[PDB]
Amino acid sequence: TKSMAKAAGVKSVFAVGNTVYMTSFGRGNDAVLEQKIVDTSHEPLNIDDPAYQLNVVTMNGYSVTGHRGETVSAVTDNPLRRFNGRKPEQSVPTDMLCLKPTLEKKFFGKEFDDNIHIQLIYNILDIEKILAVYSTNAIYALNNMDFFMKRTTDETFDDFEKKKESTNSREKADFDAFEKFIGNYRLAYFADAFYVNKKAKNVLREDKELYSVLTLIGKLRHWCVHSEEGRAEFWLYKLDELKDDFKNVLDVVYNRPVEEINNRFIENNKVNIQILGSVYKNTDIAELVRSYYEFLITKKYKNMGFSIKKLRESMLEGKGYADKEYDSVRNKLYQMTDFILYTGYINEDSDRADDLVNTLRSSLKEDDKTTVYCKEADYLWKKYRESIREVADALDGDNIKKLSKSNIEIQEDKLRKCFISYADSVSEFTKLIYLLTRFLSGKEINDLVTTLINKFDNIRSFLEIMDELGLDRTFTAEYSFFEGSTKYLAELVELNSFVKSCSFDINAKRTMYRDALDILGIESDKTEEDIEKMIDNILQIKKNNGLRNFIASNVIDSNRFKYLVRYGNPKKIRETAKCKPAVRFVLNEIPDAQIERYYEACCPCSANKRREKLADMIAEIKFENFSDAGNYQKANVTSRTSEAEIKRKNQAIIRLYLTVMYIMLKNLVNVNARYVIAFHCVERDTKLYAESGLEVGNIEKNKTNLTMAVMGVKLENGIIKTEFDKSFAENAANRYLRNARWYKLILDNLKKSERAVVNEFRNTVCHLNAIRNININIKEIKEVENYFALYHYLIQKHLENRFADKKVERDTGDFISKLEEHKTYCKDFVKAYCTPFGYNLVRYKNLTIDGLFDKNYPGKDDS
RNA sequence: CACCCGUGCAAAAAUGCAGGGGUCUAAAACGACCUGAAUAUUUCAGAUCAA
Ligand SMILES: [Mg+2]
Repeated sequence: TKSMAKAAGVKSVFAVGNTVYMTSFGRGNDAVLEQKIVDTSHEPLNIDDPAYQLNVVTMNGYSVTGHRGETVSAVTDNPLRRFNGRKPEQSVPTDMLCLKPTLEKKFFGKEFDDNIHIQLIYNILDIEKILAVYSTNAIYALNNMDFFMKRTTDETFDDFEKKKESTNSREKADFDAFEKFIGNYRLAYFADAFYVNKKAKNVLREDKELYSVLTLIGKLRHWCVHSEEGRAEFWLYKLDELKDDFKNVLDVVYNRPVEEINNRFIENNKVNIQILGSVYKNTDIAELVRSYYEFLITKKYKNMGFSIKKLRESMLEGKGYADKEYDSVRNKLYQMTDFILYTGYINEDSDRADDLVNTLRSSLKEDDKTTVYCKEADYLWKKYRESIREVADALDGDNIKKLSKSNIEIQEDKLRKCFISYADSVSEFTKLIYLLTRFLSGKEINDLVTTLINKFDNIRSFLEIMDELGLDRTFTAEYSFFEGSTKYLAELVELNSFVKSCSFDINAKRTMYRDALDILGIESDKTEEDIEKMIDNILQIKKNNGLRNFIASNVIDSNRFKYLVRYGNPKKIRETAKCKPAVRFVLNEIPDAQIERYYEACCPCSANKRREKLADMIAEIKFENFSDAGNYQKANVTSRTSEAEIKRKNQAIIRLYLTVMYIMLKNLVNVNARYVIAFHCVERDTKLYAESGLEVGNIEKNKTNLTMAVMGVKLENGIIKTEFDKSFAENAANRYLRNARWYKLILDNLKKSERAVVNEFRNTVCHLNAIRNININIKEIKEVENYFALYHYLIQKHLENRFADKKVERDTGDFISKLEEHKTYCKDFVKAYCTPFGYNLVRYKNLTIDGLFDKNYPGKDDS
């Protein structure tokens, strides 16, 4: 399944002039040089400790055999022969868009006869892609509830507040909209950016810097998503030119987590440090703290080259720590067991690790990789056994009371040089994305930073290569941001420590308790006068608050609820849970082992029988079922009573209602996140082809103005009077549409599109108006087979409700008509408005055709 | 079981075999991370969360 070349230690194969070079795997993403090649003449490089020897060489292929771990012998192809097999016969390749020179011409100053510079640039374009996604999901959480879109840094608050007294209609409404923003309750969900702790309490920031926050991410969107022809295209890459109003707020928010961690570190982590001093009698306590700091905070147990937990999961599988006795003590155990291994492999077992890394690289099946983890595990279990049970028997409740109530004094002399830098040292770029992440979910943060560290590390490893070979590495004066890529990399690794750890929660307000019951269900006949009394009994205007805690612990403190209110609007959500099919599609994707865990709690005999009873249990759910919570809140969930058995029964139902509906809204906005990428790349590629001598035109009026110019076709009077021919395909403007089949099919689809529906298709995906109004659009559908179908029903029904009183054509009305007969998405209508990116073909196919969309749920092509 | 490319065979414009691709997609290898229903600087529960 996996490539034999990269198991033998081959990393890449570069082309320079007539010469050909070759690389190999080093430390992580470091690049080690190996044999160069000139027409069957190979000079070896790195004579000391080579990874693989090439045994046979020729013009069209390079054989190899590896020296590390599992010996693998493989084959490798020549770049210079690419596109030259059966037809000058040796020349550098070019990208499938035929756009290599203009990119080299822009970042760097000149064209090169290499392929090393272009592998670099396609990683720079991949961070603007990922930055173009999450900046859009951020603004939507603010915009959900024109102001946000036209927004820049040259308008400081002293200049913006002048528009209060303005006589103009726009400037007056622009400011009056700002006051309507800060005068909203929903900012409590964004407390990390909008609140500060200061008798003492937690309140909003000064009104000056709230503007500075949203102004700063508001241009991030308008920059990433657009081309920005002018001198503002270098905004993100020139952040040292900002006003002082923006730099200061970044420092204020970047320094509040570190001061929560490293101000007092010994006292809140006082338990684990004591429980370790017991096993490592011989070690000096001061350096142990240094290790436990850089283990826990900096996560240096996640850059080792292998996975510590997969070893952990295999060694203590059936050793008796999976009981319910070890539930609260569990994370205390895994934090330490992962440390005992980390200090093992760092100092004494360093050689046993390098063997593991060079083994997993040279593994061609997953059954091999899974075995070696289980091989090394039994060695670890017989070695680290008494130290483990010496930990578990120390975590027995009462012992933690004594260890938390105890006096200790330890020198921070060693530790204070491993601390995290404050905001005064790090750059504005790393501080910017931190601010951004505080408008996002959990799984979205990791995908952002984890993607960026790889793309900078990949950018690094090419720059050192081109130093070793004597090439022009100097960026142009405007893209000098990347010459310090070694710096911005490490800043992001520090950021991956505490971006996910610290979250500052607010004491719940009244309005949250209304959103908590609206999402959960309110009876029909109840009026506005009555619901404000329902919570008046919750908040007790003797005082019993057992119900206030139920609605705060099981609902508000859930990471699920914190997501649904950001991207949703809670009353739209309960109205959406009345779609039994979609709700049932989310249940039958869950394993039956989870279902039998939920069911046995919520019931007091097959899978699909249980799965129906959980559906209709969701469709009937109300706050009034939980108004009796004052009686059983105080009960402990683990005891054996009636209140406890009732309590967990009432808990899991909420945990199921929210968990199910977290998944639906998550997959749909992630599916939405792949089309914003597509319209980014359309305005990206348009300026590039236009610079290459081609003539496209304007695109904000017609999004199909590019892919026609790629073909060489046009419309004369609103439509295409040109027919199919092969002179166009062979004479296309990129390597994709040189083929005559997909040239033809896109032309067929493209002649039945229209200009108006496409320009609306952008404003529906880039603004997320499709799931902003989800219940209106998802009223009735027969079935749900995948999240691709569902999203493509909504965005079609959003266009029916938009094009209901307007002019349309025969092709559009025939598609909308097939949307009413069959209550689902018209497959031939997906690929009409999804035409504007046909100049890229494998993108067009993956987004228009199920089975090719998601790499985890594969299918079949159309043919 | 998607796209492109090199090779060997049968061909005569395209098909079988065996492989490669960071320069093809959300998408190179280990790893991190996601799919995922499974939060982590803090043992749990309870209590403390709008006047
Ligand atoms: Mg790529």
